[PDB]
Amino acid sequence: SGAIYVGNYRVVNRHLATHNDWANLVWEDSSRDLLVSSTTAQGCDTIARCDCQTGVYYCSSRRKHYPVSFSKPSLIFVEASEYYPARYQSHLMLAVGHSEPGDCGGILRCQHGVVGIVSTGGNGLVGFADVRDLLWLDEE
Ligand SMILES: CSc1ccccc1CC(=O)N1CCC[C@H](CF)C1
Ligand SMILES: [Zn+2]
Repeated sequence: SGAIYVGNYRVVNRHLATHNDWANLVWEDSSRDLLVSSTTAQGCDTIARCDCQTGVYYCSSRRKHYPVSFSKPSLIFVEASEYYPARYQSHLMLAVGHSEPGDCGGILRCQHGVVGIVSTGGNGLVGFADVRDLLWLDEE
């Protein structure tokens, strides 16, 4: 679990969104595994606006932050889970990093701010849903 709190927005994995998220919905995209809801309180996270490919992510199943090298956002085949069917998830970045279902939500960050959230993984893989192109998160 986990979210990004930027301005009056809460960014979460779409597959982990709550009823309150859906009842206060700003934007969602199943192909990206992302959902954004509105908040009453202002958040403290800042979004990175860059092309970094190195950063640090939080892994809840290890209680640790790990430095990683990650690929550029791409259209990457993701195996069927109880959450989605075979398909191609867009805007996804991969790194070598131990993950588990319950790690989705953990933040990936670089020197500029928050880059994305954990979304997928596998036998020493972890994939992150990028948020750096969502420029509107910085306003309103
Ligand atoms: C960190 S997720 C993970 C890690 C190790 C192994 C398996 C997973 C689960 C996983 O990959 N998915 C279930 C959640 C939704 C994802 C979007 F298509 C796909
Ligand atoms: Zn950066």
